[PDB]
Amino acid sequence: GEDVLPYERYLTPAGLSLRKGRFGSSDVLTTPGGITPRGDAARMMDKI
Amino acid sequence: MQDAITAVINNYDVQGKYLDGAALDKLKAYFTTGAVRVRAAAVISSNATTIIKEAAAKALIYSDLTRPGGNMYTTRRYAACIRDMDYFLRYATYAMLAGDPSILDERVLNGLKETYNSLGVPIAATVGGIQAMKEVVGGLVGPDAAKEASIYFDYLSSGLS
Amino acid sequence: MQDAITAVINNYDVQGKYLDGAALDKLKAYFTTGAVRVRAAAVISSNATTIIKEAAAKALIYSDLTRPGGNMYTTRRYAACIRDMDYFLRYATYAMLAGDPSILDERVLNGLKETYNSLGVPIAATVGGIQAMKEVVGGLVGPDAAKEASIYFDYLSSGLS
Amino acid sequence: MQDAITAVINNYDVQGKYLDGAALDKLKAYFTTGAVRVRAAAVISSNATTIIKEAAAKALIYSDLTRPGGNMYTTRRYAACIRDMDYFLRYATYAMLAGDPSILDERVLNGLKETYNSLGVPIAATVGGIQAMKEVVGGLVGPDAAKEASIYFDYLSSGLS
Amino acid sequence: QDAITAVINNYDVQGKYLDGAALDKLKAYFTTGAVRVRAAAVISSNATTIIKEAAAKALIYSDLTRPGGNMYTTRRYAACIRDMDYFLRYATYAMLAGDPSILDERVLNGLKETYNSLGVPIAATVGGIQAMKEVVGGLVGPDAAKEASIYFDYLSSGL
Amino acid sequence: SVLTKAIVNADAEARYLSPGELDRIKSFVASGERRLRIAQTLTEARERIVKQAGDQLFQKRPDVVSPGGNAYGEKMTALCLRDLDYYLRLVTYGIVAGDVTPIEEIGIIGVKEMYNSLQTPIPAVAEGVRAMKNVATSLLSGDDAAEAGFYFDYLVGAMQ
Amino acid sequence: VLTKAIVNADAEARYLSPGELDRIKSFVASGERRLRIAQTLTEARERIVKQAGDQLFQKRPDVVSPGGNAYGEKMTALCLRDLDYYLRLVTYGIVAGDVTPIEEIGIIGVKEMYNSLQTPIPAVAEGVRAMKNVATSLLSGDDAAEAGFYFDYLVGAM
Amino acid sequence: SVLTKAIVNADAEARYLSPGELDRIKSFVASGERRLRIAQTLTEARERIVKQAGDQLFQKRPDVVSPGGNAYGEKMTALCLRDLDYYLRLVTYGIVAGDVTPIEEIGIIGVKEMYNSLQTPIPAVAEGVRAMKNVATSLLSGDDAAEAGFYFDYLVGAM
Amino acid sequence: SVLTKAIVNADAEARYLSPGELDRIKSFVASGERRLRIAQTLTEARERIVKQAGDQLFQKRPDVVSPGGNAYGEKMTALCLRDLDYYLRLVTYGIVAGDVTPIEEIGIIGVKEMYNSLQTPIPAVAEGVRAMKNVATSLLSGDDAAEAGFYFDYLVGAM
Amino acid sequence: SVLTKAIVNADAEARYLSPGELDRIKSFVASGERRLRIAQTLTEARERIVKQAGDQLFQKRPDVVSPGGNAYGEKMTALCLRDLDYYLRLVTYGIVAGDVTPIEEIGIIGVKEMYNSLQTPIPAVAEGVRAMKNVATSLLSGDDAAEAGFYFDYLVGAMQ
Ligand SMILES: *[C@H](C)[C@H]1/C(=C/c2[nH]c(/C=C3N=C(/C=C4\NC(=O)C(CC)=C4C)C(C)=C\3CCC(=O)O)c(CCC(=O)O)c2C)NC(=O)[C@@H]1C
Ligand SMILES: *[C@H](C)[C@H]1/C(=C/c2[nH]c(/C=C3N=C(/C=C4\NC(=O)C(CC)=C4C)C(C)=C\3CCC(=O)O)c(CCC(=O)O)c2C)NC(=O)[C@@H]1C
Ligand SMILES: *[C@H](C)[C@H]1/C(=C/c2[nH]c(/C=C3N=C(/C=C4\NC(=O)C(CC)=C4C)C(C)=C\3CCC(=O)O)c(CCC(=O)O)c2C)NC(=O)[C@@H]1C
Ligand SMILES: *[C@H](C)[C@H]1/C(=C/c2[nH]c(/C=C3N=C(/C=C4\NC(=O)C(CC)=C4C)C(C)=C\3CCC(=O)O)c(CCC(=O)O)c2C)NC(=O)[C@@H]1C
Repeated sequence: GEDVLPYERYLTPAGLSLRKGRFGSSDVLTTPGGITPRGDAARMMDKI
Repeated sequence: MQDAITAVINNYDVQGKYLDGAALDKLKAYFTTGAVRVRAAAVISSNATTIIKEAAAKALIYSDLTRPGGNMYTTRRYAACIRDMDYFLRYATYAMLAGDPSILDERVLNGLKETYNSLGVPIAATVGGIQAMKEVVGGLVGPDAAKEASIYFDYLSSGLS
Repeated sequence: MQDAITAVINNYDVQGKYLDGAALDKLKAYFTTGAVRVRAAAVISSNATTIIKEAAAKALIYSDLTRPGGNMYTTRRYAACIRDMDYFLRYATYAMLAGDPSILDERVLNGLKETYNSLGVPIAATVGGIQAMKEVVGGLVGPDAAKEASIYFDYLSSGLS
Repeated sequence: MQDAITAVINNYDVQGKYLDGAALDKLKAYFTTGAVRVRAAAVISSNATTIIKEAAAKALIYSDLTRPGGNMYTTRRYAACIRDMDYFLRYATYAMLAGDPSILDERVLNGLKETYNSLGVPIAATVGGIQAMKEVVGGLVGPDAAKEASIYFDYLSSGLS
Repeated sequence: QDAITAVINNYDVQGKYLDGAALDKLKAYFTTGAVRVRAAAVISSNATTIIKEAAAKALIYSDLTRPGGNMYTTRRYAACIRDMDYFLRYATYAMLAGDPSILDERVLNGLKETYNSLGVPIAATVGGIQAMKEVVGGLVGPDAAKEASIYFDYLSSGL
Repeated sequence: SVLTKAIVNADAEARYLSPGELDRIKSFVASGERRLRIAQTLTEARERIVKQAGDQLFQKRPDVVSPGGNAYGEKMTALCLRDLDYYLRLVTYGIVAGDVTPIEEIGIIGVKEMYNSLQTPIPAVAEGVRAMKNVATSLLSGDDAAEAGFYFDYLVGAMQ
Repeated sequence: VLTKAIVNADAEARYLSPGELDRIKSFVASGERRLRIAQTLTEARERIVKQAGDQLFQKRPDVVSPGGNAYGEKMTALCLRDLDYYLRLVTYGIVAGDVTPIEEIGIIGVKEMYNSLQTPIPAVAEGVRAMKNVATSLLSGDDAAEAGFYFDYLVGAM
Repeated sequence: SVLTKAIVNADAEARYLSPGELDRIKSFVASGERRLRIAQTLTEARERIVKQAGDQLFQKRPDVVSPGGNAYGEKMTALCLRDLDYYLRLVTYGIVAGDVTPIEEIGIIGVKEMYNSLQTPIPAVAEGVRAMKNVATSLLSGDDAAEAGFYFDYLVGAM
Repeated sequence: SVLTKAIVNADAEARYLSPGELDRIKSFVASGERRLRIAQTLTEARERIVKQAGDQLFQKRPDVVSPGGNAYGEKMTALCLRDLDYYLRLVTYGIVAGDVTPIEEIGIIGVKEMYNSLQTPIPAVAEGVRAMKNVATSLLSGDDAAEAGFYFDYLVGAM
Repeated sequence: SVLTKAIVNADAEARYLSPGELDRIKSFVASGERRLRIAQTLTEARERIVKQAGDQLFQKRPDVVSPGGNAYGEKMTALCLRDLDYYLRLVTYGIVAGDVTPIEEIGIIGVKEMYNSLQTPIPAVAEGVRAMKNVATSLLSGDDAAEAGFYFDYLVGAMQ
């Protein structure tokens, strides 16, 4: 628009994996309506 | 993209053949189906916001996804997910009018898996959402339209999975 | 492949230099670390099945992946994923003994990203699994060994991503 | 990028937990270290040109690299190498202030190995230069600051190698 | 620029090192500073109301707002109140700074020409600025008002 | 956070941190200990703040907790309170960070869109945040309250 | 410092934040102390320059040698005058609380000016470092730290 | 190296390292420090070993340094000595590695072909290596010499 | 499915489909309608089949749902039942296909490896499938039951 | 503690501490640093020791965590684990003290009566303590384990 100088608007998926992927995905990729035991054992110790 | 009319034309053009009665019959077949399709498309456009709402309620929301640590947690992610849902709906509507699945391949399906994997978006949940939208859409459009609508939704689902 | 001892030798050979004290010191450093590494390797081999189990429990299983339409859905795919996990573990153990990351590059790392992208295996999830294995391994090996073990796991993770 | 304060916040946010004393302690630790870090950063900025000069003198110059047929031969290549050295120094300083290694991963470390391999720049020599800079920096910053500074330099070195 | 820098610049052209007399001028500014900060906080909190009151005094219930007037249509109305906000924000900046220069550099320069091309009425705008000044004077209180008034008047004279 | 912002500006300019920028970092680290206490106070009083704010909101807006209204019913009312709790947690994060950025990414971007799909009224949500601010201000000391107020105000400004 | 805060606000198009305002308040309180620090250096100015000059000439024999730029009475005076200029700028900086005053007068186009003169830039930097050491000794420790920052900036700039 | 060899066998079998294999690695790391000293000794004596061996070789084979012979002339004689030096460097590398593999890759594969193109007699080269062994053995202590001998013998066998 | 198998054999031989092969296809298409009904029956009774089989299994094997056992706890017990449901769905797929191949790809390849990592006992899983068969048999008519039995037996054999 | 015991005997006799008594005190102070480390180890591993022991106990005694059994239900199971945790804390106290007396006052006197009112089976409790011992022994080095074992054995002996 004549006053802003260009900046990086978009990037490709592989470019995005380069920057963020080191160390991969943190998370378990939770799903709706899944039976999961995750967190249960901690909750029991917190209770005890 | 391609549509049924253009598909016939393209097949003839590679042959170099002038349009013939057999070709005309295929075109005629599409023209009869067309009126139904247009009605279905108008229904979907008017109810688009609700369709997304209902589908999300059925699968996405009130779930671990929305809870902290879930992919759809935070406002930004929630908004992104519903935006994606809208895309799928709009493209399926386009495909239904066209009568061809090609547009889905050229715009939606191409590189989606890779994008999602980098993002960490869960594909199976997304597929679930698409299936939910299909069910809601089926009701609104009515039975004759539903069959046509369902194939495009299923095509998207199969591509993602 | 290459190992720490051979790496020093190769660097000297390209220079054409006879081995010198500075070079000898690097070799000596490796020799002290060696005993620890051997102990760590034996620990990992014995507990390999459990390490994989624990890591899967931490990241892979009880997820969208295992749910229908997920990459690790179906017995065949599940088995494949745990086979890949075992590969990573075995190679990391090899690298730890060697004291050099090269074997990982030559066997595991080269072409894996491309293979995975064609397959549609999610790289970030795989990386997550590798990181999980690292954590489990760290416990079993004990602290001195853990630092050494961690670098190779991290190397794999960085390569894949 | 991320900083220590934000890292704590983010970890809690995914859990959905309100900030707790253990979390507070980590934050408090950072706050004490902060003042030292700011002083160190100012020292590095003022002496940056010299730091690079000294490090180059220790490793890069008076070597085959600078001699014809070496990677850093020709003015253009020499200038490029010292520019790269400056980058590493500036980013390490940023990381030290931040208290987090993430910025290094996001900007410097991503794709560097691949770039260098295509260019034919020697990684081990580069690593050597980084280590040399660390030693020089350690002197100027003083002992308390040096420990903090060293970790980021080591992080860069590990990434490249 | 600012009062402190103004003193510095005057000394720099002379080439003189800073002296007690110069220090006294700086000290004078420092005493005024506390008052200014209080005034600025008052203005920021009441900014929306200040604009509302000033508009009520001059802009609204007028031909401007009626069809065929400059401030007719929502777009134009919104523009006019945005301009009013600019004047207020910059005056606040100037008051903290203790110097009118910022007004000249950002607000005042080229405004007349812009307004003439747009067909915005300058006299009405000036009226609005004066109205804002009166409202501001009340809120800030007397000591602050004198300081605040000069910057408002400066804007008005420029326009 | 303050520090992230400074680093980012430097990186864009491709320069080492400016003295002025460094000074702001120094100020922030000194402020941090005070900030931590303010955050701690709100965390401890979190349960009461939410409860009091909720009641105020429901009095201010009968409709939301009415058969027509979104909030009506136990399940729905819980969700409304959960939302208020979320925003409070975000505010605490903000205070320690010294910037609204942490708050902004988690809560303010796409908020309109999310609530519009839900059909929750945005102004009511804003009122609830305002209510929480008033409760929080009372527990906080005056200077502490002013700091906390800024973050609360931002939220209210973001949501309309 | 005040100018800096205003400028950031204007970019954001917002009124100054309370936190930003508080920093301004702190600065105005600090100013009186800052003035004293500046006053101290001004009084010791003549000696600081002289001592620094000697140190520089010892560190760099070449500059005051027949080949060197500094060599000869006229040239040596000019070199000392330059050191004096930089000291004056530093004092201005301390009172301002920002490097901007220093920066405009001394650090922009400095490379170009000295290259035309043919004066070696590193030697100039050493002279500033030398001045810092002398100045630090006269200043009290906390005062010295404040002064050091401005001195360091100059060295970094050059 | 010993370790590289063990890893490679395991990878081919696609199994974790066997206990026996691990034990050999342990033994090697213990031996290494002694091996380093043996290598260091030879490196220091390198210049003299080459010189002495060269003389012995030329006495053993007058022909090589004769107008017909390949070695004859200063340039050629230097090259022959350079070759002896190369082989000694390789032997030192071998001792530290604990395996002939490092030696083998650099020096023993394609050696016949290279020398046949050069027309250098392979048996004479072998004699030179034998000569170097004898000199090296004398400087080394008996047990050290035995270790060094194995690597020297391998070279002689290879050519 | 039957048809895929026939086509694949033809393609290997690089010939058009043999008359005998064609006849088998004809028989299969006639059988299909009956097969569809059998599958439909089991789908409708799916919920009860799983429930009944689960109870039988738990009675037969107390240990699996015991503190030591894998199945123990609500979460775990649900997962065990989910697995039984999965196998039932596979069986229905098999009946319509007329072949075990659909069943085999989804459920029987890598099953050992998966369960060994989980540490689930394979024999217990087999018992559950046997239990499901008995329940399914009762609801089905005798001839229908025999058809269904084959697929159930295959699963039991596979595990 | 050993020191308390010595002082008490002296006070009864109305005499200054005997050289023999003093010698025992000297031995104890030398031992203490080693004892502190042993205690520290168990404290760090406390959470895991309790968890592992609980599982073992429940495997050994299915009945206790069964509808009839006392331990059955989440609330009850937590209480059973809390009891195990209590006994572990007592054991650590014992090790630092160098005598069972601290353990004995808090845990072993009236234990039968308390559990009989509760109707908790005493033998099951003993098994749990035995289980904890085995876990604790594994983490401890052999000589450390022997020291820890004595205290664990005492508890088991006390409760039957
Ligand atoms: C001589 C007229 C002036 C002078 C020279 C000088 N050079 C160095 C060191 C180096 N010189 C180079 C320059 C080049 N390398 C290249 O690739 C090219 C183009 C092909 C050039 C011209 C290099 C690389 C070095 C670094 C060391 C090395 O050679 O590897 C020095 C020493 C620097 C030091 O302080 O160590 C000097 C003195 N110096 C003068 O003042 C003369 C006027
Ligand atoms: C009525 C539905 C609600 C209501 C209205 C209300 N409006 C005003 C004052 C003004 N409204 C306008 C609006 C317009 N100007 C335009 O150019 C357009 C588009 C073409 C519109 C819609 C304006 C400019 C004014 C200012 C008055 C003027 O003409 O100068 C008021 C008066 C407020 C006051 O006294 O300050 C009111 C009450 N208010 C309600 O509560 C109703 C729900
Ligand atoms: C309370 C003042 C108002 C209110 C709230 C309300 N919310 C929901 C449902 C949800 N709200 C959220 C919001 C968030 N999720 C996030 O990630 C963030 C940022 C951290 C927020 C703020 C979400 C995700 C949901 C969706 C359901 C879910 O829990 O997954 C409801 C009920 C759902 C519905 O509308 O049917 C309500 C009632 N309602 C009001 O009217 C109050 C003004
Ligand atoms: C029940 C008869 C037995 C039993 C089952 C059991 N399974 C799990 C966990 C999983 N089982 C599966 C199995 C499948 N996934 C597939 O893709 C297929 C084919 C379609 C099957 C059969 C999977 C993937 C899991 C992993 C968890 C997940 O869902 O992500 C458990 C619990 C696992 C654990 O050990 O924690 C159990 C208990 N266990 C028994 O003892 C019964 C005899």
